[PDB]
Amino acid sequence: VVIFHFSWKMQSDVWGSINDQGVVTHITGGNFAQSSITINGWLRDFLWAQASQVIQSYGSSLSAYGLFFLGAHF
Amino acid sequence: INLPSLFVPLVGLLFPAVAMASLFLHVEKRL
Amino acid sequence: DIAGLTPCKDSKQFAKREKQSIKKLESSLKLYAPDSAPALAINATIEKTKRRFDNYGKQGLLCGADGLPHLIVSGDQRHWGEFITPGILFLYIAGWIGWVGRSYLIAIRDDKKPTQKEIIIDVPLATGLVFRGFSWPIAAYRELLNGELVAKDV
Amino acid sequence: SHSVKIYDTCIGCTQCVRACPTDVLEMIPWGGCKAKQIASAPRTEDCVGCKRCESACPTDFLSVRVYLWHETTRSMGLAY
Amino acid sequence: LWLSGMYFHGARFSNYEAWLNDPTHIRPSAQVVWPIVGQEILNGDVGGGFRGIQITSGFFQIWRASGITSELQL
Amino acid sequence: GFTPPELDPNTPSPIFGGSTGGLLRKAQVEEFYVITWESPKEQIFEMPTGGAAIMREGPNLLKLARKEQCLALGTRLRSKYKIKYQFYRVFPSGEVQYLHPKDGVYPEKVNPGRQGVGVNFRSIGKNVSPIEVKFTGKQPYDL
Amino acid sequence: ALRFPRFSQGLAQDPTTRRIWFGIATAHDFESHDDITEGRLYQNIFASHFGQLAIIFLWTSGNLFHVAWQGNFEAWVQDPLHVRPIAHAIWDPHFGQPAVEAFTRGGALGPVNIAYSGVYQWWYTIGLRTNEDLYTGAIFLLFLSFISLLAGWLHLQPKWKPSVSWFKNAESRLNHHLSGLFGVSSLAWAGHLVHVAIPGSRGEYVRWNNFLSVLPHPQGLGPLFTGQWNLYAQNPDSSNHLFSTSQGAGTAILTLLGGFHPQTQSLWLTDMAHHHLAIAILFLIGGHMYRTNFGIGHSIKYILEAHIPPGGRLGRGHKGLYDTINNSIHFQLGLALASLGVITSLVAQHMYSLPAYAFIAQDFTTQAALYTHHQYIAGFIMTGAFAHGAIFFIRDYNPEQNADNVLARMLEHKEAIISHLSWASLFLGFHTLGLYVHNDVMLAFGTPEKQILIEPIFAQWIQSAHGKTSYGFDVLLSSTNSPALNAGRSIWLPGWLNAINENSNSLFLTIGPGDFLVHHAIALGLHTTTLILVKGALDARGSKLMPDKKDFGYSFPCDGPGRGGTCDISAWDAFYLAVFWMLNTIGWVTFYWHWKHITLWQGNVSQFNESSTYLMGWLRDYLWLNSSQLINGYNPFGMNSLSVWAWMFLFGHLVWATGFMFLISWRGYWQELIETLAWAHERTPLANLIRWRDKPVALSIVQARLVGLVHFSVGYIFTYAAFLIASTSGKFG
Amino acid sequence: MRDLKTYLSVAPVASTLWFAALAGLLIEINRFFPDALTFPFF
Ligand code: CLA
Ligand code: CLA
Ligand code: CLA
Ligand code: CLA
Ligand code: CLA
Ligand SMILES: CC1=C(/C=C/C(C)=C/C=C/C(C)=C/C=C/C=C(C)/C=C/C=C(C)/C=C/C2=C(C)CCCC2(C)C)C(C)(C)CCC1
Ligand code: SF4
Ligand code: SF4
Ligand code: SF4
Ligand SMILES: [Ca+2]
Repeated sequence: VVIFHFSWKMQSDVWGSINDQGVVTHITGGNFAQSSITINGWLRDFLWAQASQVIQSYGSSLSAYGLFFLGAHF
Repeated sequence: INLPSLFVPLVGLLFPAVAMASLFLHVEKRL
Repeated sequence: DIAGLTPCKDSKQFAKREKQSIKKLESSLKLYAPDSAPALAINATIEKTKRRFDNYGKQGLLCGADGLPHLIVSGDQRHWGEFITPGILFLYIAGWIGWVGRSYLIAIRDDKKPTQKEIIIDVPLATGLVFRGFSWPIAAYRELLNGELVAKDV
Repeated sequence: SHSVKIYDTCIGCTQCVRACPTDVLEMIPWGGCKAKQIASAPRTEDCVGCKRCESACPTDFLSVRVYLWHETTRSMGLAY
Repeated sequence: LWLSGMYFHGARFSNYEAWLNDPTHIRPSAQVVWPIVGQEILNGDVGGGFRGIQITSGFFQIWRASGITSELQL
Repeated sequence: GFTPPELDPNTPSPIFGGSTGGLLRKAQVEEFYVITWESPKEQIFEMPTGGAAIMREGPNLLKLARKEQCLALGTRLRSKYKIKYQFYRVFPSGEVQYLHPKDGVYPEKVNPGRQGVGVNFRSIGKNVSPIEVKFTGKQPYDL
Repeated sequence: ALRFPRFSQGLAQDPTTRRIWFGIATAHDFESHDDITEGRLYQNIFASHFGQLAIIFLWTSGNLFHVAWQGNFEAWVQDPLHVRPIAHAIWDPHFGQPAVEAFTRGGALGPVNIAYSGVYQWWYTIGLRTNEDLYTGAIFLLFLSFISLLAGWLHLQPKWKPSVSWFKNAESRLNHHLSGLFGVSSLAWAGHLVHVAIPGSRGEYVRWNNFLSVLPHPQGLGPLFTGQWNLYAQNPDSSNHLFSTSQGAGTAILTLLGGFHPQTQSLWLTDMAHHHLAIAILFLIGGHMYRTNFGIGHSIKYILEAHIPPGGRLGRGHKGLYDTINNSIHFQLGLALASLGVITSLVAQHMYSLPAYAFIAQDFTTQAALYTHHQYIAGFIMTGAFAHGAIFFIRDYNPEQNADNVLARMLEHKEAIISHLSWASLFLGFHTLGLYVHNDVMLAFGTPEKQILIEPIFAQWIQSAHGKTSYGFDVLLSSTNSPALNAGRSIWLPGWLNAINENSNSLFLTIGPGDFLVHHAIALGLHTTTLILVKGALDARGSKLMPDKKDFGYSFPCDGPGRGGTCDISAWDAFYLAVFWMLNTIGWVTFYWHWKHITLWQGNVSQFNESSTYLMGWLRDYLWLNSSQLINGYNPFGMNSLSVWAWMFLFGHLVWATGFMFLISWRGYWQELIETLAWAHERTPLANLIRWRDKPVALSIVQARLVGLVHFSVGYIFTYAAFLIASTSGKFG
Repeated sequence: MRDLKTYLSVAPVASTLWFAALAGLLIEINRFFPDALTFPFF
């Protein structure tokens, strides 16, 4: 729970890309302040949303991470 | 007059109260 | 053909897959020096991929609607290379392994401290025994006929 | 109250008696072995069903058997 | 032994100097794989004329903060 | 035939500081146990419920809420130290009941005054099938 | 007695909360009750059977009444394809305004539930048209269940209770149940189909007030007795026929076409009438086998004892089996449960491929729900059959009366059976998992053509032998000069071959390598579950680790920590372990079915055909992909009608997870925690004034295994049902 | 030496050396005859 909290909060309110005006687009547009308050938000906005990267890893150089995902489930 | 308006509270609130009170009373003391 | 599949060499989806595969690797080769270590490695695997597709085409595999080489195991003689001759090879190797192990177990069963020779292998005895697996089929056949393969009394 | 039985294969080693937490078993005279002793269970109303006695029996199969049965507050080892 | 392995891999099978030239475009990676069964796909494009497995140990940052500029020092 | 020792109240009890592992309501309403030993000297011993207590030189009488706890303390007293102990069971009546050692000699030592209770004169493999005692209140082992 | 429970004295004297728990969980174990005889046992069984019948009838009439009262039936019969059927109304004071607006569907005046039981299509197929029909039906069923209760009471007094001699009369009971319970019932159903349903599917409304005024056929009952039965098929419904209209209708009442109804995509009603008539004739003729008061017929015992092979390969054959079956109730229950479970999953497999109800093939999520429901029920029934086999072997098995017959010889070579079951399951598991992992690695390295796809050529060959023409095998029924194809070419083969070679239905779907791999997963599941259950049954009477297990009962904690440790050594523990594998295998089965059909219903079968051969495909393209609407049932931007499933979906995840507690954490831990809780309560002011009456104890060992299994399975069922209904209901296709 | 020969034949070390040899053999075989879905010689 601690590392999930850290990862979501960082990808939602700190990390992201800055631009020319100083407009900061975060990895997730502050979706932690409104979606993390119910368990459906954790299952949908965190796991289901963030989980897509690893599922599509196959066929690229991050394929080993997909393989380890499935093997660890096993 | 709306029949659910009466039977859903009674069967969902009253009936379990009565039944559980009675069944506790029956199970939890010596004859 | 068999199960509605078509000879990969004459299929269109099988070719399309080959060209698509080869296409992406070529892209990886680009943006680097034309004759660099990474570029040379990418070239090598491109040639390897072309060889694999041509080898599949040559061996007469069956391709479905996805262009993937399906394997027939019904026993059709046009396809023994897919399952049955590798199966005979496997059965030979596995009988080798099992027979050598059984031979060893029987040979060490007569000492006072037989567990000593199980946690610590007698490698001289093992190397004397390994090569009987070569003839394991004949030995096992004659042991069954003799009636000494299966323990009576049990 | 659990039910403890002693069978005539008992060699009268007495290891089980020395194992029981609640003093259920005992050693009594007999004539069917070389120790002239056999295990008795005169106080099974105090047996907690721990079955330490069975793990201490060196016979095969066991000579001391504990059949768990109706529970008492003595049988359940409850201090409240 | 583990530390020496890390330093040697950073010396020999790394893109540490390329990363040192341009830190925020090159991805650090100090492990390559042998092309045996097609696993060389794991040798992804980490930039810098280098193909390997992007590492997350943060070792490049330590080596840069210590002043290590060549692979002779590693 | 070994008149059991009678419990002597006014016998002191070990020096303890108190614990939350002592007696409870069950000792008030159903029963509790009392163990006694005699202590060649004043020493420290681990309590079967909490920490450490000091047994007094002279009679020691300790009240426990479980017979198993008493036997544990008795074993520890008997083999770590070399001390002979006896324990009783007390009911809310004011009755006491000498419990152990029942006939003066420890049960690991055979005594010629004991009868056999729950002994079967056959090997455990000769119990009848449950089908043989179906619909009668008996158990195949109780036979 | 003098306390709950009274059927048990040992539990009534238990001063702990256990007495309550166990008091509930042994209420129907009549053989372990105090003062039990055989007469009491049999009479109690009879009475509770009557009670179960009453419950069933009350349940089905509740369904009918609610569909009639708060339902959608009259509107639904007008346009079965473009209106959703309503199950019942919702009244929930916890609902919010947007939820009220979101759940009001189907043209209702308030929040309602959409029915997925398929009762609308069933009742529409058999003849019900108006709400008055459903009201009469519900009233009749209330009447029937009241009479069931009355009979259950009447057969419990003296003055009417039967003797155990009566209950063991097997020949007459079989005679009646075959000829009467199965035969006359099926005959009567054929009568209803011919008199009410077939006319109802042609415009006419035959009811009680006029059915003596209507001929089912223009030449009623003439053909039947004159022998000219063909006249009852001389004019079938033309293939351009709207279901409950007379446009394109015929007059035939019995026929054998084999295809589907073109508009409804279901079986012809006249075909079902003919089928029930035929099997009624078969049951009636076959129910005159066994001997009763009339001096003719068979004696089951003699047939059993006469079937012993010379040469003695079967020992004493079936000598003594009649008495061990007739006297053992658990043997009878095991046989009944086995047959019932097999035919239950047969129902599940036949109802999706050969639909019987009109417009149910086009309601996709009704199909999915029905299939999954019946398959899970069949799995539970199979596990129960094996559990009662084990219970029989413990309680009712008599070794010396069964000397050397088939039962004893089963018991005496149990090692060979168990070892070979284990070999088969090891082989299947090793190789199925290995092929799946090989494929997964091949696709992770970006090389699709390096996969080990095996064409399911035997199943494809069988499909060819049924008439399918997509693999080009040219066998029976897809040959052209075969005797098989020529012999039925005029009766049912036209319709059959037309339906099977159509690829928009589910009759013999096209299969590929993914089907091969998943079928072998299914085979492994079956073999491992049967390994666990058979090992539990054949080892129930004792093993080498505990040779005297039989006198410990069916269910017990363990045999202490001695001899190495004997946790989960009961046969009950074997059942407990096998339920996990049953759940897992039925999960594989239903996952396979749902994905194949959900890709077929979208016209995207290549999506399955290609991504089903590696497990990342199953995870991503099936689980993660089809779960978006469900988890979006409610979000920070509002909720929709799927919210109730989105909630239940998480519910099933919670329940499942807490089932892990009772399965991982063990009794000792909890017992000591409870004892310190008891100290705390007794020691605190203003609350020690209140005293419990049973000393709180941690759950038993077996009780905890049971509770954990119940939680696990409930969570399982609920989350999968939520996902299935929400993913099919969301796309509605 | 004699005892070193003994220890080098204890079960874990014997099996790791055996499996390393087997791995080397299989690796080289598939390095010479790569991407083999069948037996194409006879
Ligand atoms: C097993 C059949 C069954 C089932 C599952 C339901 C289920 C439901 N009914 Mg219902 N009902 C039934 C039969 C059934 N009914 C019958 C036969 C009648 C008489 C024709 C009614 C008349 C009825 C009315 C008038 C209403 C409901 C309502 C409801 C819903 C609210 C829950 C409730 O208030 O309880 C049901 C309330 C009742 C008064 C039911 C009493 C009649 C049955 C026979 C009682 C049986 C009790 C029995 C002793 C226990 C059986 C054992 C077993 C079920 C555990 C609910 C979905 C309410 C609703 O519409 O929700 C929106 C509503 O107002 N029902
Ligand atoms: C994903 C979880 C999982 C897996 C993989 C298995 C797998 C297996 N179960 Mg099991 N089971 C599970 C969960 C699982 N179970 C759960 C939750 C329960 C409920 C408690 C059970 C209860 C249960 C029972 C009661 C039984 C089994 C049995 C079996 C075996 C069946 C035989 C077989 O299929 O051949 C093999 C299948 C495999 C999947 C093995 C694959 C593993 C490969 C070999 C790894 C290869 C190692 C590789 C070289 C690298 C290793 C890494 C390195 C660090 C060493 C099998 C090994 C039955 C049995 O024993 O069979 C005789 C048995 O009776 N299971
Ligand atoms: C016609 C079907 C049938 C019949 C008549 C019986 C009859 C019997 N079974 Mg049996 N059984 C069956 C099917 C059947 N079973 C099936 C299908 C299974 C597989 C699941 C089992 C597995 C089974 C086992 C393992 C055992 C029995 C036992 C028994 C005997 C005592 C049962 C009892 O009173 O316990 C009391 C009744 C209960 C404890 C039920 C209460 C708890 C249930 C399981 C929870 C219900 C789920 C939950 C409430 C619903 C979800 C909640 C909500 C959120 C939806 C009894 C003679 C027991 C026995 O004594 O053997 C001789 C025994 O141990 N059965
Ligand atoms: C012709 C005489 C006759 C008839 C009609 C019956 C009828 C019945 N007996 Mg009885 N019996 C008889 C003679 C008869 N018996 C005699 C002479 C004896 C003395 C030996 C007995 C002794 C006896 C005992 C001891 C018991 C019965 C029981 C039963 C009931 C069985 C349980 C049940 O209802 O399941 C229903 C069965 C069916 C509907 C037919 C089976 C259908 C199969 C399984 C599948 C159908 C598939 C099809 C697609 C279904 C469509 C589904 C769709 C519509 C939704 C049943 C109503 C049991 C009972 O009383 O329960 C209360 C029972 O305990 N009988
Ligand atoms: C999701 C599964 C799950 C859940 C819900 C729990 C829940 C709990 N665990 Mg547990 N645990 C689990 C898995 C789970 N565990 C597993 C898998 C293991 C194995 C490692 C353990 C091992 C474990 C240990 C060793 C211990 C616990 C303890 C506890 C309790 C902590 C005290 C507490 O939180 O109070 C609050 C209760 C909750 C937070 C549960 C949810 C409450 C719901 C949301 C309230 C709803 C009320 C509702 C209105 C009820 C009315 C409904 C009506 C129809 C009747 C708690 C009830 C500890 C304990 O006992 O505490 C003293 C303890 O020591 N757990
Ligand atoms: C434990 C136990 C028990 C139980 C058991 C069981 C549970 C069993 C089962 C089983 C099962 C579950 C079985 C199944 C089966 C089936 C079968 C065996 C089948 C079949 C069939 C056939 C032969 C077919 C044929 C055909 C036809 C007819 C036509 C078409 C073609 C075909 C080929 C398909 C008891 C109590 C008894 C006793 C004790 C022990
Ligand atoms: S179960 Fe425990 S208390 Fe009872 S006799 Fe055995 S060891 Fe002693
Ligand atoms: S341990 Fe077993 S054999 Fe020895 S005395 Fe006790 S019961 Fe008898
Ligand atoms: S189930 Fe519990 S008491 Fe029984 S052997 Fe296992 S750990 Fe011990
Ligand atoms: Ca079709």
